[PDB]
Amino acid sequence: HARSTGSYSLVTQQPLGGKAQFGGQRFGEMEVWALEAYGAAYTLQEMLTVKSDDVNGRTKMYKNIVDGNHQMEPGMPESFNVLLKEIRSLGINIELEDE
Amino acid sequence: DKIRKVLKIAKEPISMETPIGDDEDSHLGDFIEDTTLELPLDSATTESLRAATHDVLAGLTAREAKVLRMRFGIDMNTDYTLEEVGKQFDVTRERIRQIEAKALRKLRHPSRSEVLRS
Amino acid sequence: LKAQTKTEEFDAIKIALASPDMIRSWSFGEVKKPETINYRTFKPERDGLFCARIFGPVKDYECLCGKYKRLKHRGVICEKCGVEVTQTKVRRERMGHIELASPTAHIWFLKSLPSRIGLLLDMPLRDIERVLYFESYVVIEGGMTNLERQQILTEEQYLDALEEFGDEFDAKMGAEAIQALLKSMDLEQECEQLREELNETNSETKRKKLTKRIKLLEAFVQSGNKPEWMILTVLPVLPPDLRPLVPLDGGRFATSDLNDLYRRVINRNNRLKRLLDLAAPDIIVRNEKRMLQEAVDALLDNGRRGRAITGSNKRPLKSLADMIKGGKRVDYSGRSVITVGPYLRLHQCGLPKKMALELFKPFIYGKLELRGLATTIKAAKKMVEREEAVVWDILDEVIREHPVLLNRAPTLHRLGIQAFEPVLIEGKAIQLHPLVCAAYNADFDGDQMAVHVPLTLEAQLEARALMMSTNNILSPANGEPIIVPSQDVVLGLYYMTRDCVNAKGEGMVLTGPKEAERLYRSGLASLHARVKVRITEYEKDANGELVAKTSLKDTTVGRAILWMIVPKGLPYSIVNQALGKKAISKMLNTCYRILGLKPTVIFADQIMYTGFAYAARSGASVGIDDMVIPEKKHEIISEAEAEVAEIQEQFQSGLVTAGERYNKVIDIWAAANDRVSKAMMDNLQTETVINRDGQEEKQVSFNSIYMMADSGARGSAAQIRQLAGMRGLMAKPDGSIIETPITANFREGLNVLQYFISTHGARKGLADTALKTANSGYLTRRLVDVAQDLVVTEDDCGTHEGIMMTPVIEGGDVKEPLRDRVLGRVTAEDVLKPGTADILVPRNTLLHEQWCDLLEENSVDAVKVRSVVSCDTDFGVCAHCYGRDLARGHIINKGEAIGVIAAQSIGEPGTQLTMRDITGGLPRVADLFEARRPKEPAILAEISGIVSFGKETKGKRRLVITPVDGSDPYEEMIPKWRQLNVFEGERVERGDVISDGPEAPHDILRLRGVHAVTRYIVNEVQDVYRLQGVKINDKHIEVIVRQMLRKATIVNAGSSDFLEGEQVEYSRVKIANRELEANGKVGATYSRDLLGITKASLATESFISAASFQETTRVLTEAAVAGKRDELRGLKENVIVGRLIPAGTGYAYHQDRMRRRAAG
Amino acid sequence: TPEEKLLRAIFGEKASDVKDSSLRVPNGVSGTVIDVQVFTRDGVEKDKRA
Amino acid sequence: QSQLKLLVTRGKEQGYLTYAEVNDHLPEDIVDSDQIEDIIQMINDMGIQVMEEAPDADDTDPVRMYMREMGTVELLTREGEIDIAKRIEDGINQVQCSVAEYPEAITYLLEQYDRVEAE
Amino acid sequence: ARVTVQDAVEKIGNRFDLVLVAARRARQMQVGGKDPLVPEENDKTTVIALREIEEGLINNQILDVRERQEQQEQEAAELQAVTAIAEGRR
Amino acid sequence: RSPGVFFDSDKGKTHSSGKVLYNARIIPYRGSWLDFEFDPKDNLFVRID
Ligand SMILES: Nc1nc2c(ncn2[C@@H]2O[C@H](COP(=O)(O)OP(=O)(O)OP(=O)(O)O)[C@@H](OP(=O)(O)OP(=O)(O)O)[C@H]2O)c(=O)[nH]1
Ligand SMILES: [Zn+2]
Ligand SMILES: [Zn+2]
Repeated sequence: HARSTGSYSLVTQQPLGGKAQFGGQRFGEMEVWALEAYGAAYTLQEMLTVKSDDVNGRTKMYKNIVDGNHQMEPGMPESFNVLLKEIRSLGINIELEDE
Repeated sequence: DKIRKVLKIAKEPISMETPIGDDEDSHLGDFIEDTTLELPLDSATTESLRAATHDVLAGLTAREAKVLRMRFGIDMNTDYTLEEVGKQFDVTRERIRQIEAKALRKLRHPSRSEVLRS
Repeated sequence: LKAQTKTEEFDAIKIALASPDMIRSWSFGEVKKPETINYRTFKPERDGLFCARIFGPVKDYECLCGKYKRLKHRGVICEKCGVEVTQTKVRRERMGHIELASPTAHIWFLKSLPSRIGLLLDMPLRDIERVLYFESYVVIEGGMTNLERQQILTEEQYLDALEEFGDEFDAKMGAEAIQALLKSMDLEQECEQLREELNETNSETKRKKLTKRIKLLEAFVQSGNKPEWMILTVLPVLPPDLRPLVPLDGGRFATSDLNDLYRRVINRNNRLKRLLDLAAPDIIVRNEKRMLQEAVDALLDNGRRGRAITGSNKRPLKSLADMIKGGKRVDYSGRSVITVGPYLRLHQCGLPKKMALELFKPFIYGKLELRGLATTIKAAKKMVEREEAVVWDILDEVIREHPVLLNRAPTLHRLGIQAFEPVLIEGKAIQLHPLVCAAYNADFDGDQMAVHVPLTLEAQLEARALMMSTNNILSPANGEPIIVPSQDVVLGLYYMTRDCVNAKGEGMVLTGPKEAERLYRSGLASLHARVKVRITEYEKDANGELVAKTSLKDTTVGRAILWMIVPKGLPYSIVNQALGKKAISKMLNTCYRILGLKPTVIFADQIMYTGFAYAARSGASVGIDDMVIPEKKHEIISEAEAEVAEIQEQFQSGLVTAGERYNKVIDIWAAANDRVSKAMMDNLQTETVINRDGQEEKQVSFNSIYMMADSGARGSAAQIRQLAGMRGLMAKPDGSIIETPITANFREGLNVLQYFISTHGARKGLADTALKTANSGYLTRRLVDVAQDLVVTEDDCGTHEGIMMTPVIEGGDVKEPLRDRVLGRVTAEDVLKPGTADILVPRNTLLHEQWCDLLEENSVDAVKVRSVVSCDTDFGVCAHCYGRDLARGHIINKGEAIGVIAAQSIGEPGTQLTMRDITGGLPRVADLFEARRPKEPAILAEISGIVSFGKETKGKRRLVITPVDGSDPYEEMIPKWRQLNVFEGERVERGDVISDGPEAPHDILRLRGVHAVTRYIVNEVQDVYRLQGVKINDKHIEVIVRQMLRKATIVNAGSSDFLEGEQVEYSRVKIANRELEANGKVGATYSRDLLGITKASLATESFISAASFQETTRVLTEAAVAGKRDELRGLKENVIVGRLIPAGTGYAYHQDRMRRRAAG
Repeated sequence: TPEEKLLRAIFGEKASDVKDSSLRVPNGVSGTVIDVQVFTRDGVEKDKRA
Repeated sequence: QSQLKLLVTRGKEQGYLTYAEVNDHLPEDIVDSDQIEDIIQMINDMGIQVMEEAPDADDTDPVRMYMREMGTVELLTREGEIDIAKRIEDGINQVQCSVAEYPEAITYLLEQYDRVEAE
Repeated sequence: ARVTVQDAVEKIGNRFDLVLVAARRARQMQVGGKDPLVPEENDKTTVIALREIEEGLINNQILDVRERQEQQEQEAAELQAVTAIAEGRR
Repeated sequence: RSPGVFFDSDKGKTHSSGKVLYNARIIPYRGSWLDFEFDPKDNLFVRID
């Protein structure tokens, strides 16, 4: 199996297919251990955001690829923004203040 | 057929949190793909299309670029008709359509928009 | 003059309670109808759970009705229906709220271990706090006569007390009653009076609850949260997209359970609102309130009390909490079955053509449109979708120096993911280098690996400068090489030695490379003779460089030709003069330490190529006649059975103890097994006769199997002993051993009986394997969770103290030395010398300078070395104090990630640990790290004094020892059970043994010393790896034990509140800032405390990191109570947020941002 | 989108009010059709090939 | 006494956390999904001190608690029902009479009537 | 540096900063002002920066200083426009 | 597990100290479980289903 870019689930904007392509591979805890061990901060940075479930990030970075710019321009993944809305959905309030 | 449509309203129905394959662990709501989103490839092609068309209307004249641009309404939101453009360019209707047809005549050699079609 | 009001960069996130007005701030409308979607039009209702005006539009830019369609009105709402036409993702982020009638208690702050609403109010949970709000027993809200302030009354008591007084002590019941109860509560005045009362003439009979609540009350009042928010009056609503009802295939909608919950709570709340306007029967309305409580409690967090249901499913409904209490799929990835690739290098991998085509799709597109060919992006798509030859050439350009990292399923350590250079291979399988096939612990049984494509620029360099296979020469666990040649290659190089006498031999001398021409041209053999040749050696000394050294040594054909592979340096010949076994790795090791990286890599490729090639040339096979059975087998068996026959006959006529003759006869068969094993080995080893010149001589058998055994290549003594010898004593399901061992062997026939006996061993073998394989990772998780936060920082601090390193010697009564545990270690300070000078102060023991610790004779077997255990660092690890042990030869780079690498290295060999005064195995490791007290703990003398009996069994009691000397006595408690070791009158030292049994780590750390307890743990955890034969450096053990001693306990008087056990982090940083601040008397003295891995990991600053592993429902709630904030240096909590990790390639980013967050 | 409206206008609209969802053999595999089959609804115009 | 001494003395520390043990040594009605969480929360985690926070905290159902207050019968007969109904009509009558005293209610009825006839 | 990359770390300690600065230089080359120092020989921008660092040229202080000169060149050489804008709002 | 009744072991440490504590159990084909077990104090208890 191999996947450049395909569909995503409605609930969590994570890669999945089986209708035209193949749902991308799963990372997990075992792998993030290794990346932390190496120190590949940007590798894990992309692997956790744009490369996975960053709505605008994946597209912005894809455009950066076809233009031969690479870089990244990341953002907060929906798999954490959703968690904010879920916790905020309770009587408990969480905010992300600046400095 | 009325009865057919009736049975299409029965049941709650099913919830997403229903186990299916019993993996580790399966969930019906996890197989549902999103469709409101567009493919990144599709987005890139649309972007390149804007640049392509924005680069094609450069090889035209002002009284032809603006004509094709305004008639089919591009980069100006509200699209106008033959009358609203025929009044702003003196000669009304047919005249502005002639150029509108001539502009289309020019685009019979370039391959950019051709391949962008598909 | 900043103060920006946009979504910019955040330095921290805060967690706390939410006010009703705070909920209103998120409210983009109020859900008022249980309605979701229309039954016919399938259109969002007015004010339902899926409103368009409240939340977001269905379609992207067109409204509900259709008065407005395109981007013309993206900022203006619709006229007929107030629908803000923006995006459809808005429907995913819009909140909304429901405003309940009568107050409702939050299920979390109500019943979650401690009653947060109770403990803050000081009132029983499921006892009193239940009956007073479930409409049963009215409660008081402050009384100035007869009644107290928080007593519980019945309706009879209520009316009676109302008749006696009344109209001056009004106190309602139910939800709003508890609301007024918390609201009337004054945290400030209570904080004062509680501090006053709970300090007046009271010993240790009260101090517990006193200090507890006062710290809790102080925390809550300082938090900023008002106790009013404890029970909510306005319940917010989760966005529709996070709980949608999407139509599936051919009708049959699919909705979330939250919709059912919200629909129920909306219904019951509405009826409650309607009842408070119509006729108001007390029983009916109060019940509806209890029902409203049910709905709300079910929606917030089901748990927990019977479990709400409905929805046809017999299974419960996933509440809000259940969706956040308890794997990251990624684009640009793939996987396939792996295959050996001999012709490949050490930094290359076989990547399938079609596979690599789909992977670098976007890159191929851009490169195509860059050169030409494709007129546009879609042209490239249509050009690669129709694989048009030329595209492949473009592929050869994009994958040129674009590294791709491979990964195996069981990721134990860092070498689970290694990067390679992509090489196109006409096939659908992924080829891999057979050298790094050991680091993955991968076989070609059909195992499949995954591939990832480093998209980011710095991500590519990360994979090349860190995750590249060429940079991982040595194992992170042990300094020894990891890419060391295995079975096939080592067998080949073993065949390229093996000096055989005569047979086309003779001492025909030449000059190195010339000998190659001799080998291909036949005439001479290959394993002769020995024969002499001219070897041009190369050495360096002092001023480095190179010094030639031509000589005439007596090697062989194989050694001569193989010598060409050896790099410029090295002692030469003598590395080849040996053979192929374990020195095969030694040669690679020395090549690395004396030359460098690249030379070691190319040397590895050459020795692999050579090994494989000559291995094929050899043609070593495995026939049935290769495993020769001993002739004395039947003899030995008959003799053994004769002895056991005599023993059985003796047992028949009494004499010998029949109760344990079982054991001694086992010794008979066991001894017999050793006889057969020794006989087979002595036979299969030497043998042969040859015929040198005048014939008659002996070497060693060229018997294939033996060649495999005497050269690694998967072939051990036990296995061979079972092949030709015999399978010895077999295990029985009872746990006992059968007194009739497998006399036969695999070379011979096997009776049904003994095979039905061996099936037990195979069954329990696979079963135990399945257990310890998962149990190993089970331990790894705890190790990582507790250690994955410390990173080597602040370069190299001061301090000299450190554990005195000494060779682990069991040689006291068994003779077993190990003195390589000191290397790459930074010296404490000039560790003496039988005379003067020598060793410097902070000089790290080099690989060549550790061999200098042999020129100082066997006298010097003790050196003080800086370790991570000590180190006067604060929130990190001194570079010097750690070491250097990596795939790198130098010291650990500042800002690495010691924690995860340490944990991984520890839990890596966990797969090969046999679970069981010696427990032994993985369970022993777990118990040692958890710091658990033994089943029969020994006792020590806390203070050196005079041993004397303290009233013979006068309690209670049980003996009592009182070591008293100098000043003040001590009365320990001996429970009669178990004897002693010191008579009365005798004197003892500070920490002497007075039980001669198992020692407890807590007592060691508490009394003996930190160096002693750490030495104990490391030297006890190694002893379980010694038997298992798994090499692992002590550094990592010292690393986990470092933060294993994270917290302590202060006992005196200072700015810290005494009884509170706090970590030495804040302690040391605050004690240093008090001796020269105002006065050293405003601070106390601390005392280290030993706590297990689990207990240590339980405590952590970040509430998000805590919300990860441990119970989320608890940590999130308690962190909500006190206005806590993650800010924000942890690795784990910084991963789920999706940002740069505060380590490795990052760190510098976090360092800059950390200093940046000092202005305000 | 305006650009797409112009583009089709340059090469011919034919903007049918229909989409596409034809069953296509997945990319990678390839073989020979050995048997077709059609299960029609009870009350639907049967197909020619059916 | 019983619950405290049994829980503490037995669990030291039950090794594998033998849950299926003391839950039967507890009184009242069993097989509940309520007391389940209050035991898995005390055994581990905050060890030692938590075992002192349990007893101090130890020092139910909608329908069953609804039947409780409903238990107060106060049932009626034909005489009772008619009696209550009579009080109802008496109250209603007194109210309507009190409204009859109000002249502005009549004149307003007159005004709204002329509004009705005026359509 | 197709295989260490280890010969570059001893030129600037801690491989991590090596990755940062190398990624920095590679960022300059891939997009914007290219102009490599070491001959390309058909190699990606990924390795080109590493070869330069190995060669001895292009470090951290070097790039920062050249950035200072780059800023002083873009700003000071084109101040005639900014100064004319400074008189915009007095 | 075959229906009927059998006496289980439960031998070994079940409450420290270590002392047998045998127990009987009746397993129906279609009904409710009927167990009989001892305790450290040598009392007899019954478990219905
Ligand atoms: N240390 C180092 N090596 C370099 C460098 N540039 C190229 N190489 C070597 O180039 C070798 C590969 O040569 P080729 O296979 O012909 O590829 P090239 O066409 O040469 O690319 P090129 O122009 O050199 O960059 C590798 O062989 P190997 O021997 O390593 O692979 P192994 O030991 O497994 O054989 C690299 O070591 C460099 O800047 N530093
Ligand atoms: Zn509208
Ligand atoms: Zn240090």
